[PDB]
Amino acid sequence: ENLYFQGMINILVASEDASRLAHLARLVGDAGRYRVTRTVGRAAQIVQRTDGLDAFDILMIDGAALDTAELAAIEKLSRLHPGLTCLLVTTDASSQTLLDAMRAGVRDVLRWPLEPRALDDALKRAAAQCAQRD
Amino acid sequence: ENLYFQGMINILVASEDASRLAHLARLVGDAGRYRVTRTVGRAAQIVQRTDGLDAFDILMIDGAALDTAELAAIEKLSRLHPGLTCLLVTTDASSQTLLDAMRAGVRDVLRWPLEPRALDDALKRAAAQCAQRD
Ligand SMILES: [Cl-]
Ligand SMILES: [Cl-]
Ligand SMILES: [Cl-]
Ligand SMILES: [Cl-]
Repeated sequence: ENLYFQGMINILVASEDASRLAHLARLVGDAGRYRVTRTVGRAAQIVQRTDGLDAFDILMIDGAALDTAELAAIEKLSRLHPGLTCLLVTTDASSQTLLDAMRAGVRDVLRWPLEPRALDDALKRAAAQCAQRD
Repeated sequence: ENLYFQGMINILVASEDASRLAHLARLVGDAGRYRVTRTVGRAAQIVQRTDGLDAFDILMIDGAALDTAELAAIEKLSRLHPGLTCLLVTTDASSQTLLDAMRAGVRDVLRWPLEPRALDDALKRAAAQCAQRD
């Protein structure tokens, strides 16, 4: 019941798997007019592109193999990019991973297989968290 | 192994119970030189003080009775105050409450009874998320 100008929202979709990446990006593209960018990189490689990251409002990470090194990288990532909202897509809603995500700066956790209604709700919440980028 | 100037950090501690409030504030005061402010108000009353809230870096909420109205209030609170880090202190680490907190903008969930090491870790993480206040 709260609309945001979707075309104004830059989403970075990150996954190691070509098929999952294409599917995640296709699902975001179906949810609204959000400007979607794809990457095959891991959170530890993404952090190294400080200027490039500044252009995004949302970072949707596929959490296939959550390691302590990647949680630390996501922590470094949300720390240096407070304007960036990190969403984690996983196949595990166990308390430990949910709490580890939160402590790494994640704002939402989405269940895989991803659901249109769930995604649209997630994106509506993340649109509300968007700040002006210069 | 990453230090922040604790005296520079303004913490608002919120609880309905006089005894819990005093105990939470005493525990924060023992964790470091953080400037601590106490309130008996609920998240729905706190949101109404926009200018006052701007002065805080951290909001530690006692989550004794988490209602949908208060999660919405915390959502409104983190939405209008992106510089404010909300920590929730509860006696329930169930996935549903953990995920509901995250979707309401909470950055960390602490277990009651509160533990010094846990708190010091939580506060160190929240210090890293502090942004310049004007
Ligand atoms: Cl790429
Ligand atoms: Cl760069
Ligand atoms: Cl008071
Ligand atoms: Cl005010």
